[PDB]
Amino acid sequence: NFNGLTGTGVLTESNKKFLPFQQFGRDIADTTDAVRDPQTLEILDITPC
Amino acid sequence: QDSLSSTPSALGKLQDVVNQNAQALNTLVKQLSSNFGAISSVLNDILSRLDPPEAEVQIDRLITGRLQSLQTYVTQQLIRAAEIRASANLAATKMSEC
Amino acid sequence: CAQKFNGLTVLPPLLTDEMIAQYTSALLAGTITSG
Amino acid sequence: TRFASVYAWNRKRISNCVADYSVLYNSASFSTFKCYGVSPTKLNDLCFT
Ligand SMILES: *[C@@H]1O[C@H](CO)[C@@H](O)[C@H](O)[C@H]1NC(C)=O
Repeated sequence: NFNGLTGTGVLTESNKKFLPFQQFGRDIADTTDAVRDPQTLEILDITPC
Repeated sequence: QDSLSSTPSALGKLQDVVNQNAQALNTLVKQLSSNFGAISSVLNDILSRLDPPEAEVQIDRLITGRLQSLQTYVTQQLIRAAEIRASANLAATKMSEC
Repeated sequence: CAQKFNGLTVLPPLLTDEMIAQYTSALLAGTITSG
Repeated sequence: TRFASVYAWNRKRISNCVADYSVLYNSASFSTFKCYGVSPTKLNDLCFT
C-alpha cells in the first residue's frame, strides 16, 4: 500500500530514471508498474508473483 | 538471393499475420483501461473504497465489459484461424504437387 | 512481458525452427537425388 | 461558533495533514452521517489529494 495505492507483487530496485515530480509509472493496461517510495524516495519496480 | 536482400516488403504476407495478431492482443489489453460505466477501471480501487453491496455493482460493470472484450477477441481469433488453416492446406497441397 | 502479467501467455510450437529446417532439407535432398 | 447561511455556504480547503475520520463516524453526536462513492469504514485507509 503505497500512499493509497494497493496491490500484490514483488518489489525490486528500479533502473527507471524518474524525474523529481514523477511518483509512479504505468503500463498499457493502466496498471502501476513502478512507484516512488513516499519516505525514502527510492524507485521500485512492481512485477506480479 | 539479391531480390530478397533489397526489398523491404517482400515478406508482407507473413508480416501481416504477425501484425494482425499483435494488434488484436494490444487491443485486448488496452480494454482493461476502460471503465465501462464503473467508478474506476481498477478493481483494487473499487475494493479499497466500497463495502461489498456497492462494490458488487461496480464490479459487475467491469465484468460485463471485460467479458465482452474477451469474447470479441476469441471470435476474431477463430475466424482468423480458419483463414490461416486454409492457407496451410494450400501450402500442403503445393508441397505435394509442386 | 506485461501481457503475461494479465493472464496472456504464449505457448511454444511443437516443432522448433531447427526441426522445420531439417524437414525442409530432407525434402530438398530427396528431390535433388531421386526426383 | 458561527455557521453560514446555506445560500452563502462556507468552504474550507484541507491539505497536507493526517485525517482520522473514525472520531467523527464513531461519535454519538451526529444525526446524519452518509457517505457516497466511499464507505466510512474504509476512510482511514485512503489517501486524497
Ligand atoms: C520523512 O520523509 C522524508 C521525505 O519526504 C525523508 O527525507 C525523511 O528522512 C523521513 N524522515 C524519517 C525519520 O524517515
